[PDB]
Amino acid sequence: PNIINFDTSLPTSHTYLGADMEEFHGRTLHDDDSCQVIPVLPQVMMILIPGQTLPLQLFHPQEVSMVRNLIQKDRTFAVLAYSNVQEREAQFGTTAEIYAYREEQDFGIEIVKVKAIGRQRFKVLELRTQSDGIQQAKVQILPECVLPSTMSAVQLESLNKCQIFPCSYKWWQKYQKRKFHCANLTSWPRWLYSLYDAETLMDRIKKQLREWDENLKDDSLPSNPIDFSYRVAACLPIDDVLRIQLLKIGSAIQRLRCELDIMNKCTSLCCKQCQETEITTKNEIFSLSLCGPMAAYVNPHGYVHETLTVYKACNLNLIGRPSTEHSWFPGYAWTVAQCKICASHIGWKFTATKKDMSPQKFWGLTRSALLPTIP
Amino acid sequence: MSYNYVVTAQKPTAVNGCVTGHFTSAEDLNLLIAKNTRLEIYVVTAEGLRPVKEVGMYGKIAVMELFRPKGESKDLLFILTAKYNACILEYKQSGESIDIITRAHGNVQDRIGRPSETGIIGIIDPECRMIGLRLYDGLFKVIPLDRDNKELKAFNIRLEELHVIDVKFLYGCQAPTICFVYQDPQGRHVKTYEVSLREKEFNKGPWKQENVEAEASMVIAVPEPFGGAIIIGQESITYHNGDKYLAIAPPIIKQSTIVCHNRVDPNGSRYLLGDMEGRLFMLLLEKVTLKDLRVELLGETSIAECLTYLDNGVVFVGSRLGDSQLVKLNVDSNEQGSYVVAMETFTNLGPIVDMCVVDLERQGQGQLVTCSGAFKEGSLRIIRNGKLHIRTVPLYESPRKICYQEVSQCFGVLSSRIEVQDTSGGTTALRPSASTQALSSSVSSSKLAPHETSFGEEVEVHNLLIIDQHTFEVLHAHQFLQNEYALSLVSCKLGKDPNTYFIVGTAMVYPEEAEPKQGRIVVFQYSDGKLQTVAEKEVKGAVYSMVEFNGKLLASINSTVRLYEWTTEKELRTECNHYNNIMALYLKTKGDFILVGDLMRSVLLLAYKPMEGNFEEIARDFNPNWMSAVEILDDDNFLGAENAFNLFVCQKDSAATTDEERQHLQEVGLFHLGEFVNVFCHGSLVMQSTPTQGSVLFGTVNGMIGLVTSLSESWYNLLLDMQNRLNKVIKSVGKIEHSFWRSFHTERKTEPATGFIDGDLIESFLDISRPKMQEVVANLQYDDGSGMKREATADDLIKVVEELTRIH
Amino acid sequence: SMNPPPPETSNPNKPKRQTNQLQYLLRVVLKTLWKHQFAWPFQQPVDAVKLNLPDYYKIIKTPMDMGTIKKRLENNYYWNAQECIQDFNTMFTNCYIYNKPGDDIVLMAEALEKLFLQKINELPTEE
Ligand SMILES: [Zn+2]
Repeated sequence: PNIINFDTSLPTSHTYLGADMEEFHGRTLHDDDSCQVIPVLPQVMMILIPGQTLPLQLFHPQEVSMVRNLIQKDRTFAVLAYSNVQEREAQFGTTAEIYAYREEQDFGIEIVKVKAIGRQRFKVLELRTQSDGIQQAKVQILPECVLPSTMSAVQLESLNKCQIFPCSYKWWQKYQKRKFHCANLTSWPRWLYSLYDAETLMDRIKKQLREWDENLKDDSLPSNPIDFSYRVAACLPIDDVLRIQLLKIGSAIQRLRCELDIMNKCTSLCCKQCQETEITTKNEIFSLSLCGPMAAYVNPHGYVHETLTVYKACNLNLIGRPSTEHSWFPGYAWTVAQCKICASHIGWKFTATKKDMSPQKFWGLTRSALLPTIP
Repeated sequence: MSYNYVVTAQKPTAVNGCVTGHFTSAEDLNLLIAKNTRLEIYVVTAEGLRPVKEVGMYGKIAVMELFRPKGESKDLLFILTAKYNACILEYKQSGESIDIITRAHGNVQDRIGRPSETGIIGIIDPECRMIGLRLYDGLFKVIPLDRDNKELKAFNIRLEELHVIDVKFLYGCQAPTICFVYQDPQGRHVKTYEVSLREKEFNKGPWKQENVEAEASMVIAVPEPFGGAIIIGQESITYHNGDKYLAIAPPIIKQSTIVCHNRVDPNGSRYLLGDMEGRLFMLLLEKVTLKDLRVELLGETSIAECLTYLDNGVVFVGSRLGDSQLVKLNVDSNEQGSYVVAMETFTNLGPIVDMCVVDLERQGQGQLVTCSGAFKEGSLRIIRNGKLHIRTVPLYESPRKICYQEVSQCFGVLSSRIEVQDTSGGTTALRPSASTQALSSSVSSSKLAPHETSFGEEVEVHNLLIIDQHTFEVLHAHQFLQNEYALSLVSCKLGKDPNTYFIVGTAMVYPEEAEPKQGRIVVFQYSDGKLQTVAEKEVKGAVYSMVEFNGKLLASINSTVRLYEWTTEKELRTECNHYNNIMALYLKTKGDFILVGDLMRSVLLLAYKPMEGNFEEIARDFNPNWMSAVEILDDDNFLGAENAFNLFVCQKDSAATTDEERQHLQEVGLFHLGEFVNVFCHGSLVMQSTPTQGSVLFGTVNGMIGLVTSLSESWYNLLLDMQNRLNKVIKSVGKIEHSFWRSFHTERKTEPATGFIDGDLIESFLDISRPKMQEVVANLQYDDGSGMKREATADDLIKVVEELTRIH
Repeated sequence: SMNPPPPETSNPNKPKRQTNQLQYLLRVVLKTLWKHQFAWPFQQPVDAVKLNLPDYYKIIKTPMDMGTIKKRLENNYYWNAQECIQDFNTMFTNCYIYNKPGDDIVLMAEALEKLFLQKINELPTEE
């Protein structure tokens, strides 16, 4: 725990990707249910979530050519969500809009580093590999199911003038009693419709997030339920099938409900290979980055790891000396961490360089090697 | 693939609006009442009311106002529907043939726009210069009232104030001016804007923006010679008019928030006000300009949805929660200190929250026992056909569930009342209700809270009432534990036990725990005039539903469905479980098939395997929409009601073709009802060679009751063609398309009504004239029952419709 | 099977001299290829036991890595620049032989070889 003087903005900039990139201020958004023909990247094996920052390093000449093509066009590519990762099956996915690129010369081979951001969910209609080797995808955009307030269907026309509202636990009971009055007309009570109210679910998630992220809910967290649900899903350390199940959800109410179910149920994080080897707990999770405790980063090899930052970890051997080369958190040296039983790569132990920093040491675990566990 | 038939057995009796004007004649005084999808016109006489006309529109009346532009002889009626169908109608009478004509009609639904939280707000300028509509946030629609505007064309104006509470057209102005109340990060304010028809824009009002009460809600436009606006909230009734600023704060209104109002004197000297609990206050204005405001307590009426002053001191009170009232206002109070005397009472069945069917009097003659009303207007309603005889048993507390037990000749009814924190310590009621005036009342014994109580806040207390079937006395009133909410109720015999029991499911609800993690299942027996607790079982969640399942107890507990056996030691023993992705709110059964339903339309059909001793998933469907009630029609059909007053029917395929497609429930039936269905239940009200198979009644929020039954393919096709031919010949009130009315309409998508026959349209065939009958039957020959094509005359379809009317 | 010993970096019987070409190869070529981000698979000999490649040293008869070249430059083992250039090219060829053309490591090796050959044309002559 302790306190922090690190400045949580540097992790989101991905300063390790060379100098200042060519940032773009535009944005392209397709229509709902509209079909598009989008190119897919071959080496990307991540399940992308809207709003999630995605850095990438591509050196293959085919990849660099496709990157140039996209830079000259609408700057949008498709990231597949693989259900079976080995056979290249894809039923769902998320698009990503490139917002920074950097091709580097005075370098061995021609390489390009790109910062993109997930945009819109989609269903995979057709996958066809071209003669080039790169594969295109005919794709249908999936819309956001924004359902209205459940009381609007049973609202009394006399009470229409009461539906606007000018120690925190009494204000929420006042809210529940005033907004869901007409619930007496149905077969269900007010507290039941309080479980399907996006604002109450958002407040409960804000409560569970003030444990990890010390930033206030004033400016950091969005106010829209869909943006809030996606931001929460971006930093939920779960395994791949759970992330796919969460991505299938259309109604943001159901998304927030499932996220609260996960946050209340799963408490321990174990090794995905061991299944019975506790690595850490939900308590030790803290946010070193603005986007949350768990964000996507890229290594020199070009692989993408979703690093979750925790204060303490258990049952981890440390391999090798610390190193500062290509460190995702400047001012910290990483050290490879393996499971104490199966020796699988769990993450890295980041120790501070300067002795006046805080925290002096923390852990960054990759999501793909973790497994949620309830007692 | 659905082949269903829905009919209205009882029209909606709930009142959602009432006005007074001169609609039929310039000398007659007319009272217009809106019952959702019904319009009732009356003439005010010295005795009371004289029924002149009742019409049925193809839309839920959201706004209803009378007005008279300079040039006409009598008033016209502006009407808006929930689907944004606007129209202006006139009354026309020639001898005995009355027909409501359509002066102007049109759709005003925007292409883009988020519907506002305050809903549809429609106002009319006094001098009849324009109509202002407030539908979406930050957009004020204006419909000019010139003689050439028969399309009802309109234009939008931009609002810098996004969160508008209420708005009124002010009297006594050269230009049409609106005065509204809004909110911003600073607080709540009131402001005025002048609407320009030349520039189609806003101009600075006559008086600037003032800061007002934090809970300022209602706005009242005061007519001449006064002018200005009155702002009413929870603690203050203020008045603004240019330089005039007058604020009062009487403590008599602090107990309950005022909701509706009406004008008494045309010049604006006296006003009636109704609050939530049902009280009626009088707001007096003292005179060229205002001198002071005064608020007196007139007395206790029904929980008013709307109010209107007739004449000679007679006032009509339209109540959706309770019965409609006509009351008298005396000059001198009576003995208890109340200026109110009830003149007449009209029945109101809304809101129906549960019901059942019993063979009370005759055997075979079904009768419907329903829970209706809420708070002091709650009651039981016994309905039988003779239009429909309805007996009322008042309860003065809110009923929630009900079931019938034959061997005991009585009913079990879950009920809830409101109490307040005692000055010392404990609770005290507001009125003596059924649970506090029973011949015997008990409390249960605990078998298992920090930051206790507050300063006089409301709390709900739940009871189980055993009520005789002959006398309807509250025989017993068993009170449940503190902070315990009763949800389900079933009367059944279980296992090899000959005793019949009342089983209740309850949840331990706390403020801090949003999701209840604690609940009970209790089993009572009633005999010899006393209730004893036979069995108790603790569970780790809310018992949302319970069902009699072939002699066992099928109970839902949050995200779990469990089966209980009845042991020889009279206990509840778990046999098997099933852990779902959703929380099981709705539970139904037929044979071994089990239906599970979530609030967001998540449906799951399971099957009990008797040789395995476990549950198995048969099918499931996930489509997000707010539900309200579910029902199993037959082995393959499943009916349900969802958001925007819509019904739907899903189907499964037993044989089917592929392992993947066998686990899907197709969306085969869709229909727009106009009513929020709260309860489905099998039964029929007619004495038991019939085209229909099955019978499921359903109760609604606005007091409407309906019946659904399946059909055959040929009969469905014939009735659909009949519906088309009848739409092409019948003149609609307001000129609204029937298919547009019955179209499954949400704000996200709109599709036509498939797999459903609107029984009201098929019934209206008998009302029209014989030439129109010959019009409809002309060139029919859609009979596909024999195998070829059989013709159809007028008498054939007359007899067909008569037999279709002989099912309710 | 198991690992072989690394190539010897020091040899007291071998002479020690610091020519212009070798000090250039140490201070420029090796330094440039060292701080390159694609250098991580070549900064040490191939640990065939960990990577589970039993057939690497069966195919690669002459191993070589950039760490061995660095330890040979620091200990003055090199007599002329031709031996250091041959060591670099032998490392590149050993990387090319074992893997398939089109793998990630092959493209990284091609990158490093291109940078080495573009830094090797600027060869200063002996003082
Ligand atoms: Zn492990």
